[PDB]
Amino acid sequence: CGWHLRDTTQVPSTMKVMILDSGDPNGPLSRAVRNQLRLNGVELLDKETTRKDVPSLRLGKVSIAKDTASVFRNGQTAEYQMIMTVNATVLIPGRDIYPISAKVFRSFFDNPQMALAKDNEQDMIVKEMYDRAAEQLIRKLPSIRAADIRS
Amino acid sequence: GPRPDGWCATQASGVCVAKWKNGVVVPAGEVDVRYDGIKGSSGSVRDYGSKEW
Amino acid sequence: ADLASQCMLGVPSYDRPLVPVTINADHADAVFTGSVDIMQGNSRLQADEVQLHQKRTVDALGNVHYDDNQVILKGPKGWANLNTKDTNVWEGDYQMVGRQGRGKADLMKQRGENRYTILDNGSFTSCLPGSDTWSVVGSEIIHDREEQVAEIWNARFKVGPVPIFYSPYLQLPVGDKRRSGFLIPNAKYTTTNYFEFYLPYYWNIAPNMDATITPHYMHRRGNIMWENEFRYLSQAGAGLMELDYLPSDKVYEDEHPNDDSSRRWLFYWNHSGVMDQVWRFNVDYTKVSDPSYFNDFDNKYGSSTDGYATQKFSVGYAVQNFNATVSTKQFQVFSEQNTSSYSAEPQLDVNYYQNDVGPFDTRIYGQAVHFVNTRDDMPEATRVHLEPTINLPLSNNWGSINTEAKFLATHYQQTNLDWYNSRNTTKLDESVNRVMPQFKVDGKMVFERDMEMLAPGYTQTLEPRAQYLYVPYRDQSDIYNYDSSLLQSDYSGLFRDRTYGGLDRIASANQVTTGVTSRIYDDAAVERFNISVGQIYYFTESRTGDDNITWENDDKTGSLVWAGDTYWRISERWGLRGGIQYDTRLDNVATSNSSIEYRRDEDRLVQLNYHYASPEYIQATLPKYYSTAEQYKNGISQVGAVASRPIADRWSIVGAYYYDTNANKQADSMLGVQYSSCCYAIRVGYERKLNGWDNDKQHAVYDNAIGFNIELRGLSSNYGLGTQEMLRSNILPYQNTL
Amino acid sequence: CGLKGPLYFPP
Ligand SMILES: *C[C@@H](COC(=O)CCCCCCCCCCCCCCC)OC(=O)CCCCCCCCCCCCCCC
Ligand SMILES: *C(=O)CCCCCCCCCCCCCCC
Repeated sequence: CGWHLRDTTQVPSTMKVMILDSGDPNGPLSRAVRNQLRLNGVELLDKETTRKDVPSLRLGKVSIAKDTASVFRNGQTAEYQMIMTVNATVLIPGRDIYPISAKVFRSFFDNPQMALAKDNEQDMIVKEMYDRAAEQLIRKLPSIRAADIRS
Repeated sequence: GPRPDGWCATQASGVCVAKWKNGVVVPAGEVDVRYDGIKGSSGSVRDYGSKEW
Repeated sequence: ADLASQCMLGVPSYDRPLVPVTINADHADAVFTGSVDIMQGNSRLQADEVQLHQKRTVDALGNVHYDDNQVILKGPKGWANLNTKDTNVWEGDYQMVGRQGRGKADLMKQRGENRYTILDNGSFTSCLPGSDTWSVVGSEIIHDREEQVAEIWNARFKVGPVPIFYSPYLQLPVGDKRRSGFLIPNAKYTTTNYFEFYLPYYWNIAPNMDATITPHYMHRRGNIMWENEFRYLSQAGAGLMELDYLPSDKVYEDEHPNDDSSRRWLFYWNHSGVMDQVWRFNVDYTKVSDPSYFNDFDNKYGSSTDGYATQKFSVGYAVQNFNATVSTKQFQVFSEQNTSSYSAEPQLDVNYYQNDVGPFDTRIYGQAVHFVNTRDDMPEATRVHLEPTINLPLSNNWGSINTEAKFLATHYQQTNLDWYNSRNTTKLDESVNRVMPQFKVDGKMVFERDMEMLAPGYTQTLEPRAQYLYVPYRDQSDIYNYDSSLLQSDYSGLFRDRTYGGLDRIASANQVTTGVTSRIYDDAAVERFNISVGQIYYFTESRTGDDNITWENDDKTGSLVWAGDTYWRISERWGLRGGIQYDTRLDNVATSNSSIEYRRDEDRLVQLNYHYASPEYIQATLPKYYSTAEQYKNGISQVGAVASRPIADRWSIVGAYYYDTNANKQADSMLGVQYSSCCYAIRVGYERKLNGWDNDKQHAVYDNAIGFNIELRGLSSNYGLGTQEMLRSNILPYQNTL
Repeated sequence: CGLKGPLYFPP
């Protein structure tokens, strides 16, 4: 048992004060990302601040696609494969920009007899995918810190 | 000009297609979504590349 | 050595820098001879006999070679004016600089600011020299570099030496700018609907709107269906409208001869945008003429496949701490069974968040909805919901625990209960009040270890997670189930605080959830591997009052739900995924899936996947008709394979094969080949798919289909092999799972 | 022959 408690925070020490930049600040993804950064302890700053020495996380395009995954014995679709792709870039002030991405997979069984109930279930799936893709973007920050050191 | 610089005056299909520059709104993106086909008993659309300038 | 490089090898390039009359002759109305070179701007004139006239104009005779940053000219006679920036070169040939166009002519003129290329009795082709695959020789051709077109008068399209087409006027989009004209036509033969043909026509109305009219001629029905599309980009967002209209159907008149008219139409409207960062407009509307529209124009055999059309509108207003939305949601069911459905008309959602109320976080959620059924006998009700919340999040470097309290209050007002009550035992109530709190505790930890024994510089984590949820029991048998459905439990779904998606069924919970995740990071802090295993332990039975799910075991308490995940990223090209879901009340595995993929680039990829769904899972969730029909009751168990490989960098073979191991019969099979060249491209496709069930004989029926495309190349900056468009041309489309 | 492409706001 060579294990030990984690001694370093998930967000690197150089990104403990960050600027959240997004074109849809009131949207569902920006709220999910802003919620994750609160948990880790990041002190988010306004875009129009006087600080020019803090990294900025610019949130980009979000795409959700739904397709057929498998079918019954008469050709009717059985389950839908939903995929969400999120793009973002982190602008270290002076050094470079480091693009990151997150991809989330979900499955969804349709039932035409309960059509209103499956729309609320499908709305719940998409809301949870914004939370999964918001976590994957945070986990890609320590790789940006290590890439910055090497370059 | 009411709103500040960079304010996304219009976002379409996940990308911003117009932003305030200085007191005026200027186009800053493009949208390319086309009709895909029938997804069982309904329509659908497909994104053939939408980006921000 | 890809197709972009091969077609650019024969393309001339400009060598001089991009920015005055310097002559250079052996023997200098001054007449020059021997070998000349006239440089004015970026242009150059080469000849062996050039003389001035002055007043400044030049006259070149013999082996004239005009050079520019846009075109190249060759001919035995030349004439130019050094002030008007014009050139007149007689019979010879021209070739574009930096792109692929070329051709011959009899009188080629350069005009104002070197923008026009006026042609008399000339030809235009996009192939490389020495090919002559096709040409568009016409009486007069005009090339302009600004609008990027090639207008041709008295054009005669030719394939080889055969003038297969004639037209008074014609335009070719030599560039990338949008232009209205005919798009790529399709040909298709199917074993069900027979020969078909598409003739798209583009229309460029404005920079922010366009249309496309596509006459689709189906041979079996003996009429043309007009597929219309209108795209727009307004300040409120971007959307499109689709209107397909078939004036008369000869097949439909046989199936339904009593109807006065046999017209078929479909309207689809999709909108999505945000205005001023606050207003959020969304539309997703679908309407059709008859219930058998989606069976006919989908190559479906009989009226057995179920489905519905979604007709939703929404208008919202979002701020950093508040958002309110009004939306109506309606549906149209297309099954042979009961087609009654409910619709929310309208629904109001209100949210309010206020963080930093001390050490707590505050949230409020409200909703007011109205339910109506298509039938006049089913009940209708109005529901009002309030849901205040409070958090207390605590965290440090190695762990975090969050404690949440919530309150749920709902009110119902149900009418039209006379028919339902008169033939059911559990009567519904006019007014229902359902108030019940909720308490949840969540905890996490993270460990680390330096796994230098296996790999140098790697690290591994271990993230145990636990949760406790308590919801009291309120009887909900006197509330009709309007929009509540059972939810699936993947690994991350084990920690969800709801069992049904909706507000009509809220099952009591008294349980503890446990899980663990183990990730492996390499020396660049890049995650490669992660695996998760979880479970739910129920201390008391979860009762929702109704309790009408067909389980297999009479199990109520204990470890009843399990789930897992896997994602190995072996290399930049390889990638493996997994997931399993086990339920003890099903005494079987509910659902499972896997996938392994290699993908060197866009063109080259191999993928193997698997999908499972137990017979008991179909029985528990899907309706009672899915547990007895031979086409539903066996569940899902299929193996898929997708591959792609280009040969000689111009060909591209694509295949797919999905196989249902329960019945030992295939479900889908595809094979596409496209040959991409410098000035044309041909695609051929095949697909065999399930398209219905034969009740009389009790076996499924298939639908073959073979297509044929053709395209012109070199006019635009396109050199793709079409692999990604062939991979998504089957009912089970390719999805990048890397 | 035409060329379908993305939409944009007028300049
Ligand atoms: C420009 C695009 C699509 O254009 C087309 O090819 C579609 C057809 C164009 C003409 C439609 C007919 C309606 C026109 C109304 C006006 C008519 C005026 C008449 C006045 C007298 O090009 C493409 O993308 C497709 C490539 C074209 C392929 C052409 C066939 C190639 C193979 C030919 C082999 C021999 C065929 C012998 C036929 C007789
Ligand atoms: C391209 O989509 C059509 C060319 C320009 C349309 C305006 C003139 C209509 C008649 C054109 C003849 C159709 C043949 C097009 C070239 C194959």
